[PDB]
Amino acid sequence: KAKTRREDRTARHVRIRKKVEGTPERPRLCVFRSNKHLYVQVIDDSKMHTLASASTMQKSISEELDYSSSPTIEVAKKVGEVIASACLEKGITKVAFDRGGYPYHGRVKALADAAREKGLQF
Amino acid sequence: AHKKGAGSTKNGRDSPGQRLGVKIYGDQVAKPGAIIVRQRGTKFHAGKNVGIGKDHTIFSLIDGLVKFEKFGPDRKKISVYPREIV
Amino acid sequence: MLSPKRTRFRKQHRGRMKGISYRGNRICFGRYALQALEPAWITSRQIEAGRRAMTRNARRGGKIWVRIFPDKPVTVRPAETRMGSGKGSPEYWVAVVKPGRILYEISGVAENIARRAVAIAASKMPIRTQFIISG
Amino acid sequence: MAKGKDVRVKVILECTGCVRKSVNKGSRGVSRYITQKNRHNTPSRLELRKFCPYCYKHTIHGEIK
RNA sequence: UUCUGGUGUCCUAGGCGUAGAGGAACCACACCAAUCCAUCCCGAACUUGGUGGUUAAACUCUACUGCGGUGACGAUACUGUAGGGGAGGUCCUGCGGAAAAAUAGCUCGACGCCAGG
RNA sequence: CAGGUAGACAGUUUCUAUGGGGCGUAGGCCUCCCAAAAGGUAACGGAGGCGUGCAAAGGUUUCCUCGGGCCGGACGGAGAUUGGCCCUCGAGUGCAAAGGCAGAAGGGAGCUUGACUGCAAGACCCACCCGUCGAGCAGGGACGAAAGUCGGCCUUAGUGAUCCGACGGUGCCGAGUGGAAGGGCCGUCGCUCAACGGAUAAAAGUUACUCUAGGGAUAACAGGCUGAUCUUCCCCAAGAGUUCACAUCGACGGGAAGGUUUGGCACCUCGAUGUCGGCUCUUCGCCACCUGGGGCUGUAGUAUGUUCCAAGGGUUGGGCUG
RNA sequence: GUGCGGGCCGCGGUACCAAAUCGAGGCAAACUCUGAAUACUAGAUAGUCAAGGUCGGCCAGUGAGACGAUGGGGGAUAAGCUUCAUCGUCGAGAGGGAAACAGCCCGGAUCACCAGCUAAGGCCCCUAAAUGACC
Repeated sequence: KAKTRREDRTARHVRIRKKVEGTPERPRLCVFRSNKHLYVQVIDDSKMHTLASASTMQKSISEELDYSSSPTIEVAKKVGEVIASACLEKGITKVAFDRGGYPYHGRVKALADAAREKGLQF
Repeated sequence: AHKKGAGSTKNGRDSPGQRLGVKIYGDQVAKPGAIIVRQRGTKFHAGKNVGIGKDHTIFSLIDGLVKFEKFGPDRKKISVYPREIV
Repeated sequence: MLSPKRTRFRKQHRGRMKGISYRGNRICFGRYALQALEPAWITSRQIEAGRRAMTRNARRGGKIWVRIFPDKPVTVRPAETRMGSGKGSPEYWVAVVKPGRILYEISGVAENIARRAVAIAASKMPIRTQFIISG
Repeated sequence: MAKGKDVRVKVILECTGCVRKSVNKGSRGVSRYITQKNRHNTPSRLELRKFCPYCYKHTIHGEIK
């Protein structure tokens, strides 16, 4: 009948912020959790490309229990550390804090903290 | 004192509302456009709040000053021909 | 080029009849029609004296349609000097009748009866009128 | 006081720091450096705001009890 | 190459409506909830621990040209410059530029980085 | 010495803008349009507001995001609380208005309160004064995990210098020295000083007794331009005229001529051109009332109505009033 | 056309007397989802113009200008009327032409010269110049 415009979710959770835009794009940290696992990514800027991308499953390859729980907070810090380290070896710590939907202590509280264990400090 | 009675409005106005500099130019850290005061800060020219398509300048000069509503605010940095030696 | 309106905060500037650009309608309602050649300030006492005359020679027949409407007010100076702007309702109100636009429309009748009907209606109009048909 | 064309007065007070001075004036009818304006009539009384005066930085401020 | 998730370059040829269809490898519902935390009322939404079932809805695709939108050629309006007419108060001519509406037609996007089958 | 009375006397003020003056109105700032697509740009030209509000509608963090309508429900019979659907600047923004805004300044809550001091590259806006914006730096804080924000309130008005003075701070100075008074510097307050870039701490009128310096760029009589109104003529035309539209007249409207009316303009004259009327004596033109020559006639005749050509000529004596 | 309600008998019904909405046809300085010329700002280049453009200093003058074309407010889009913007002229430059009219048009005067060619406007006579040719 009549076309209606509705601002999408990722357009009201206060995703994009000002200041950080001092650079064409701020080094955000994709710390989103699915409905079973959690995926982390240190997406770069400018146009695209990233430094290092890790997941809950990928960790299982290095050294982790097979049928081990993932949603557990214990895995959070594990997913935040696996993505780290190598990310720094790629050049230099270029990750910031970006997350809209997790009430501070969200399943990302350990993801951001894990970065403070490899070198990233703010 | 304050007057009242049969009469229309009065007193003229002038902001003014023009545009300083323009695309492709050594836009110094002054204030391009600025149709309205209270314009926030912007480390570049402008290019938003209008038809599709972003504007860009060939040369910049440490931050700038453009309107808050029209043309702006701040996002990506633009500066053709890197201002560097060698 | 006027029709019964309704009360409102009507009281603005005069205006200015520009090029034929705007006006340029055609023949939609009614078989034949009638257009103008030059813009002007048509008052209400002209359209009414022309509409009733359009059916005055008919009486109980087809239907009359008006694809026009006045807007531009009309302020006139009483007799004194010029201290301010006019009222806007001393005599009446008008609009702009630029050429190319359609005015009166007649249908549901013969060609002759619909021909003489527009004749008298054209006499009531201060500006010259052009008679057309269709196509 | 009752507002209107008769006898009005700008309700402008001050805010002197606790046992201190500077960034504020003290007289019969004078205002501080920040020149604060209360409402008087509207439920107010007892004003205070930690401000940074001359000596050191940040204190208490807020005179006229 | 196909499919899926997050984030961009482009923002209604990329929108909406309708119909069909797919996955418990991925994503959504969903199960549980004495807790960290949230709900000025309900864990509906956030959030936390996780069998089963589902993937209806939502979302991601496909098909279908109702509703939007994109958009020629020609003509017309207007206009700079240089002139000529003129009773509606405008208009014409040489020359340059020349859209809006409308018509044929296009069209129900196309891609970039990374990760998981 | 001093409190009243005290223009009887003396010294002055009593604005301007204003297509004459005067009366009225209007004489800052803020919004839109006229400014004819960069700004700027007139006129008592077209519509509305301000001389503030606010311990917070301030900042920050997180979160929440309409109007209206339809279908339903105890207290509903058009709107009120609830649930679902359509939910699209067509809501809400402290107050006028334009623009802008749902990455929200919108709305709610906690913590707080930069409604920060000292400076500030580079620029806008004005003749000047003045006004506005502003990254970053130095000394200290608030909020969030953090990045990070805030130097007032979505923005634009909510205002006004100088001088005289009150008071605090500052051992700056302080005329013999040491102090002090005073002054200087830092900070703040007093003036519908609006006729508000505000001449005074404090000031209204007449002048037909008028005077002087100037001009019609500023009026009155009049000429001129122009001329809606006025006068005359003409077009279409329902009707009146018994019937029949136009012998006569003719509603609702329209197009012109002429130009003596009422006005505007106030272009040439206030180193001036004496106003009206009457009287004396005329000149010209015309849509000439009478005389003459004609058409129509709801014109029988005698007399009239209307229209066309034509003015050659002629065209009154008194009561009352200037 | 559809259609809450509401007028006249009063529930079948009824001329749009009349709100939203769908289709069709218009008006607006303060409407305008779209959208010229042109003006203006800025970066290079070829020439042209005997630095014209800019800063500082000494002496000025002038602030009631008028008119025509063009784009708009006032007046009836009435005035060589009035009030703004822009260009040109007069005003601080004649002359040629419009009979005679400074402001309209052409062209814009160091000077002499019984020296020619042109612009605007014209070519029967009066003041020079075609009663020239063809339709």
